[PDB]
Amino acid sequence: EVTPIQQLFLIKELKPGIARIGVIWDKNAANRDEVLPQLQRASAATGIKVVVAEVASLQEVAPQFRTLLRDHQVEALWVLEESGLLGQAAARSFLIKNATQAGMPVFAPSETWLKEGACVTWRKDAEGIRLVVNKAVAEAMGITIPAKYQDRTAF
Repeated sequence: EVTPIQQLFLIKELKPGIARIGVIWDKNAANRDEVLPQLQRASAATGIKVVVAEVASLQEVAPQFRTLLRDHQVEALWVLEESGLLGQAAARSFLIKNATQAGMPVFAPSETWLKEGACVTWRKDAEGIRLVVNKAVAEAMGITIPAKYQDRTAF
């Protein structure tokens, strides 16, 4: 239940100084009109440049991901939902493997991504936002969890 702007603010905290982030967006996902304007707005708000590469089928995943790196020099991969294409194991594992090889952490929509090598996900409860972290990947990627969340954070 964590909004895009809240997510990108957490990313800013986990990765201070981050300038550019890449998003792989499933063109056929619901709430595309809700979400993509929100991305433009989260970007404005955090000062992190958000570059969206949209994908419509599995065969576009590899070349769209490569464009984020080739043309935009993003420092992380941000995935916002997984209702269609991005729920496919092939897409998920391609993205995590290649983000990792390129040295970039993956901020993911569910814990399933963390078990495969993504770095951080999130959920909301009544007390607020909880970070979920893949400790091993975070450590290797130089991601330090700030003390204020350390209590909240599930590993």
